[PDB]
Amino acid sequence: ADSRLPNFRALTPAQRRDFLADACGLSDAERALLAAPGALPLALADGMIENVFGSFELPLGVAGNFRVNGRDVLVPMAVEEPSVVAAASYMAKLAREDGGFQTSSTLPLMRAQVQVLGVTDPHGARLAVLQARAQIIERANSRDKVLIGLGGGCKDIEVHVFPDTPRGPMLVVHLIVDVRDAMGANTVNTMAESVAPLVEKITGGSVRLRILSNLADLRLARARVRLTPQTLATQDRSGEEIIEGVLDAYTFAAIDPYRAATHNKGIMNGIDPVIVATGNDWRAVEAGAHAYASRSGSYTSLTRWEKDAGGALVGSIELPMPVGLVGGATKTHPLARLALKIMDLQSAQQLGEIAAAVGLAQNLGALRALATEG
Amino acid sequence: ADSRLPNFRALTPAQRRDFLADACGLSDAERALLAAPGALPLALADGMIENVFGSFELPLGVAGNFRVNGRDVLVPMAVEEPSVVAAASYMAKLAREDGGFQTSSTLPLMRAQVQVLGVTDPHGARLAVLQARAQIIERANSRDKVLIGLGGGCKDIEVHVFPDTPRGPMLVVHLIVDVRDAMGANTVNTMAESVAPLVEKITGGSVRLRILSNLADLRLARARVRLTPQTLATQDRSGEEIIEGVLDAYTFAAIDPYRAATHNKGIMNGIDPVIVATGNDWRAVEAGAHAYASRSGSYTSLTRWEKDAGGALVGSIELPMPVGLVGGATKTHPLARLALKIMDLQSAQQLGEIAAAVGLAQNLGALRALATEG
Repeated sequence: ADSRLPNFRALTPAQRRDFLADACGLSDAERALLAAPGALPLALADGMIENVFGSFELPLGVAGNFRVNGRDVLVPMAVEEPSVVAAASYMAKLAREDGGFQTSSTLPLMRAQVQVLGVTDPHGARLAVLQARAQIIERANSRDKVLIGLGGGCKDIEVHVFPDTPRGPMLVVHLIVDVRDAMGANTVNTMAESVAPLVEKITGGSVRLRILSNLADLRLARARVRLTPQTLATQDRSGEEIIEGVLDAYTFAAIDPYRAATHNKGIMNGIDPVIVATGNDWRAVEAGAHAYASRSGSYTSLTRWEKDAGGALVGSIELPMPVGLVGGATKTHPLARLALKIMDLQSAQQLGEIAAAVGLAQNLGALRALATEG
Repeated sequence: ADSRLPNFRALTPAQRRDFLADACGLSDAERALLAAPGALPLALADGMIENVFGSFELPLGVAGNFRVNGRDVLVPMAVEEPSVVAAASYMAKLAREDGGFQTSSTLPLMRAQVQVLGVTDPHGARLAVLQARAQIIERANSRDKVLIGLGGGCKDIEVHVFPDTPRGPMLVVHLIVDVRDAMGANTVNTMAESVAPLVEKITGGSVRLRILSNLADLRLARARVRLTPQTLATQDRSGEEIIEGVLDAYTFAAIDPYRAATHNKGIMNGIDPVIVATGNDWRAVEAGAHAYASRSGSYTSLTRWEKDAGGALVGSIELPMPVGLVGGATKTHPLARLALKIMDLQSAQQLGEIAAAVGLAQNLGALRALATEG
């Protein structure tokens, strides 16, 4: 596995495709899928969304040089904006000098909210629900033996109480569900529906919404990169000076929401195209990322940029990453399946980690460029 | 202009395309563009982003029944998720009973940030900059006579001071620029570069970042809808009961960020596909929307749902809407140009208003469904 892309700026799209096909060991059928338009026939698209009358193409590029937890990975990106793919590739190249990106993940835990109205003693009812947690978990897991056998399923519950609202008290049960390699929305929505009668019995209330939370802060991807001054040095600027410029740009985003919005937008320039190319739901990843960015009480940067004790630049990111390898468009779209093969993905967690590293690299590309522009 | 889509569930994609082509008076060439895949030849895609090796298709559907400020509009949506296009169409149908959606916009004002370091008297330097505002505005406008002649250009400046940061004091000049029908990023970035030497002279400091803000809170789209109880009544439920359920769901999103993230995600299910189909930058619209959602100190709902004095349900939305009709992918992508024709757009402002109405309708579809699910 080798993600270096020698001379890709000079190759034609056909030559880039043949190189990738060779590098990833794509079959002759998969190579054909890419060499002609229409990999998603309208008959397939017609079953994906409603009122289909055609298809809409995004350019599909590949970012090179990425290395994550010691393994090279080629990264397909479906996006319309110039500079994005080249900046990701270049920052990944610089990151190779320290051995690449280092990533980790929490378990793939999604929240399902069960909203209960009509309970006049919600704090006491919360204790009753928590006392019955084992029964509620068993009820949540009773319909999905396949997920259970994989090691997934509902693992825990939380209860949150909003005692004073314009609509009366609300008690909200969260089912915490390990969804393995799925995005998980339909799985956790169904579990929420399954536990509603039991929650109504325990609380005496009336269940209304039964729905996942897109603030997927129990399903986090993490990525870290370190670049020495010599790695960052250019003909015109020392690496030391570039590092100080990156730190000035980062602190600006940390203290000013007007800058943080642009700073985080740059991150999603890297993340969203990977999400789109793998057939995943880019609205869910956007909502989770930007909502997480405001968890402190102010909308701020999703990344951190620092200097370690020896003076090297260190970047880090932590953000919700609800993505899947199965289900939805990732199953039906022939090119989405091809994207997973190009990336050689083993789990949704791994896809989330690679995406977080691409977002971190994209952020660096923007900060480094903005700080070295004359 | 008529946006009703009779029997579209029963038609094939080819029949839907021929209907739309007839309804919008599409040319025979435009009809051909839609009837075969590959409306974006790789040679065109190769000039849009880097390392192009192919293209990636999204399903392209049309949401029907939308009526905005008294004018019917057909709405193309590029997205991968089921239920989205049908829910938007259905809620637009219900909105027709009150005459459709009512929308408005601010002027198309974008912020460019000019970050100044090294100023030890930033509050005093801010007064010096504000005193020189006329000179700075004239300097910002000196290179873009075409934009000026259209009525655009830099109209005002603000100065914000961060006197105590881990990197020293920062003084940030905002150029407030009317960008007419462009998204505006490259226009305002260039103006920021043009005023940097003058800002350095006035302040004695050193300009670092010169870059637009994606928190485009001076470029707002607004949309409102009203639905009576009889309009919302179903076979199984009174309109009165459905309205109370929508209000319960809305208040949940207003007080709980875990719900607000899902609630706002549903809005972007409506907005982003329009943005993608018109060749616009969906990361910019996402960043602006979700950052605006946290402006109060908590991440909360972008919409408001209320009951008016007679008992009708009233929904409203206000959010940044940086979009364009010219430049970027909206010029190069043949289907993006076709999307603008289908929508018959007269200004970027109008596109922003239609998108905000689609987001409001999409939100209602989710709240109404979640509240009427048994």
